[PDB]
Amino acid sequence: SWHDLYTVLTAVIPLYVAMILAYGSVRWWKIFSPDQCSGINRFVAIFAVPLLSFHFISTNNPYAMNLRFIAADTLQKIIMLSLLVLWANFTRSGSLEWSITIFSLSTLPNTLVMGIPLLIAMYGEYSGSLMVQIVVLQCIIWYTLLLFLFEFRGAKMLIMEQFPETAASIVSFKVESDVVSLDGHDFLETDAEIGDDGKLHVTVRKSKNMPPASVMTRLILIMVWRKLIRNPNTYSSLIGLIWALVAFRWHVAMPKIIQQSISILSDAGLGMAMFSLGLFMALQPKLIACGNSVATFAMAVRFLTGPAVMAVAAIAIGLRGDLLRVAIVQAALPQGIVPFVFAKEYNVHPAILSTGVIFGMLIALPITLVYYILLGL
Amino acid sequence: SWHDLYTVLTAVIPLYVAMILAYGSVRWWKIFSPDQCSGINRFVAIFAVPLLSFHFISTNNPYAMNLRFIAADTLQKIIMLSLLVLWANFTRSGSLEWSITIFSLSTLPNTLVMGIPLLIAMYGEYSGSLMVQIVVLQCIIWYTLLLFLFEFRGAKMLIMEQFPETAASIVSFKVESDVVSLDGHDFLETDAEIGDDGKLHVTVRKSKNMPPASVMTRLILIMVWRKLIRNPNTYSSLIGLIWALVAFRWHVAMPKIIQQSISILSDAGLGMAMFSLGLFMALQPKLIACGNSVATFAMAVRFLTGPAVMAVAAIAIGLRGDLLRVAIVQAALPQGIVPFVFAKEYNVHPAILSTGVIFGMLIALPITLVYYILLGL
Ligand SMILES: O=C(O)Cc1c[nH]c2ccccc12
Ligand SMILES: O=C(O)Cc1c[nH]c2ccccc12
Repeated sequence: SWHDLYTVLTAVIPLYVAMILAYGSVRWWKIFSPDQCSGINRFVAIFAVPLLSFHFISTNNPYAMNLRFIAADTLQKIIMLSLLVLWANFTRSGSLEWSITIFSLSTLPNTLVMGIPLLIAMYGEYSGSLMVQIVVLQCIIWYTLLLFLFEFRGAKMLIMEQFPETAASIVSFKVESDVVSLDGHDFLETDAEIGDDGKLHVTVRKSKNMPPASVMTRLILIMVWRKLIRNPNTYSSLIGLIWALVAFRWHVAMPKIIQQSISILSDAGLGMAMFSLGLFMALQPKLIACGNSVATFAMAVRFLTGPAVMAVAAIAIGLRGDLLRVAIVQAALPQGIVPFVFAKEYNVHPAILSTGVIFGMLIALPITLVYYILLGL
Repeated sequence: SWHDLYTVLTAVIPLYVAMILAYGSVRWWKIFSPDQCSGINRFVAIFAVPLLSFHFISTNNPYAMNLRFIAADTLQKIIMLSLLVLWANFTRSGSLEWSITIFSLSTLPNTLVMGIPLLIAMYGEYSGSLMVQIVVLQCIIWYTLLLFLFEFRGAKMLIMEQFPETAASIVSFKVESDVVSLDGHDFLETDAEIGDDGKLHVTVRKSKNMPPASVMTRLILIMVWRKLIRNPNTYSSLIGLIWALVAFRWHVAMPKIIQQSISILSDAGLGMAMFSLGLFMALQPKLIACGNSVATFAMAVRFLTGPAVMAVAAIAIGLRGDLLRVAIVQAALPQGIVPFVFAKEYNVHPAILSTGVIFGMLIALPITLVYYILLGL
């Protein structure tokens, strides 16, 4: 069915035209400076992607969500998390940063930018709705889980660097509001005060024992809240969900003035997202930025373990027909950007995630097609 | 008819939402650095505006152009040019830079970004087609005339600075291809060689008498060609005109793959144009950048002499009914950006054009409405 191939090409190749246009602008024609490219990327991440996410989340009703598809996706991610946990806590080389990066590679594809257009072209509008469900679920649950993991990593590094000898005695953390996140870019000073009852209180501000679960839970919860209240995508997804709920429970259409005020900048979503992705491709001196062997490992994870674990989860749940094919092909999408972002700010295998994103993007068509043809047999 | 007012507000206010969003991003929230803002602006000028112009020019057939409307616009501009010529050549204070800036203020509104949406909202789709006709005519003829004038200014300044005593003897100019334009940013060295027949030849490369009309014509023509072959809007308008001619003579629709490859970046046209305009508003330390008195003069010219000269030209030509109203209201639009751009690279009253553009943009609604209501009586 070469007509279906041409339809998929028509739907997907505009994104690559934009991406290659940006890549040539930075490499061939040198139209943009690195800081100008960074400015375009910042505009994208702050306005174009959050507004595109708001658009997609608001235009689908949460009450018609396919619960079985959601269960299949969450089961894939739960299987990945369980395997990673038992690998990290029962292995000599088991590690937390590797757990996070493997979770991102094997479970978090690019569902917003390329996923929705591609899957709509490949299967239909219902597939677009399913992809948007995956997008909302991912931005609300799994990116927040990534935030929890990254903040735990930062807190653990700070604890091991500040008070390793007697970290167990700490009972409460008080972080001044100036400390936005525990990324590690800024140095965080710590002071310890002994209480009347012999207890220890730690205060952290801007310049081998585990404390109780409650103390770390409090610290991570407050820090995660402080980073969520400053994440454009968090507000986008929340406000979109609330608006969708109210507008599909009471059938209330948004006023045309507000709808167009949002669309004027959301219409620049796909194009600017792909343009900034091309700018990033060009800026990076490498294309396989994490080494050939480990890059091959990351590609293999993304395009086999993602689809394979999604398949086992889907047949376990009971998905069949075009729904199972949509699930698997979605799992075979190129690795998402937001996990790469978090990896970059937290400097946790950022090269692996960059290679994932860009390389998979420009080899996502052959693999995704092969998947579609193979599943069609 | 407050419903018509609300429709105009719905059509126009999204642009101001984007513009104020950029203004706040640079001033209130300080999301963008000045160089990042410059990068966004450069992306706009190179991709979003040329692609938007290509879209608009290609989607209307040149064979259905309203010749009387075109004649009215060209008559307005011819009247302005004749008055400016007789003022500059028959007055003590008559000047060339003032001629160019007054022509830009009184004749070159923002017809692409705000003009088409506004006039479509106010009158209808045919008004959008008329505005696109004005856009194509302006980018092909009047911006090229601006280029001719600016290149003549630069050439005259170089002549007066290099060889004032015996400029009359020069017979031929030879500019090395490295010299892209005579803007004045780079210093241009000149060498004079006496020929066998007693003639003088000048060569200009990168570091009170008038020569014959032929020599200056040759120099200006070659320099204008060299700047046109590097203007994104020139290629946009040309290729759009050729495609429109071929696609409306043979009814040949563009392939969907190419159409979407172009649309993915042209869809970011209005939003990114207004976003960059807001970025420019914020970056400029002033809002009335050219002084209160001269800024008032520029606003008066823009919103009275433009509309008034357009009106006299339109009744002279024979426009009547909604066509005359569309002509006048279009003449009352805020001052265009491309003339401001040329003024900036040629450093010819750039503050006047900045004030024109931005100030008129955020006072274009009251004036344009007043015009619409007054013409409706
Ligand atoms: O991160 C991605 O690339 C895909 C994605 C899924 N949900 C999102 C929400 C906001 C921005 C991007 C995404
Ligand atoms: O310059 C303006 O702001 C309006 C306009 C008319 N014709 C144009 C062609 C390309 C870019 C802008 C314009």
